[PDB]
Amino acid sequence: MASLIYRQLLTNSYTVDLSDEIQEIGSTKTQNVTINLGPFAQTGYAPVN
Amino acid sequence: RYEVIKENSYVYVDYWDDSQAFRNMVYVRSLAANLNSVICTGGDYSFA
Repeated sequence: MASLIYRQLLTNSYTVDLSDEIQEIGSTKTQNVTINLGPFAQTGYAPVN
Repeated sequence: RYEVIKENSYVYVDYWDDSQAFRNMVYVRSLAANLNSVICTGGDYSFA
């Protein structure tokens, strides 16, 4: 029981890397994400004088 | 002294109307117009 769980871990550590490597490159790479605004008009007066 | 309007003069016409739209032109962002010209010609005046 514990036998697994414990050992099971050290067995699946090699993974630590792959994942680890994501959040870096993943974040080192990344997409540009969008702002959803425009519910209403920005509208103001449009000339000084 | 007699007055004469020439190219250095201006004519102003103030205008109001009772139309529903006019009651609407209060908070205005812009106005534009396509207006005809008119010729104003003097008549005779006799000095008795």
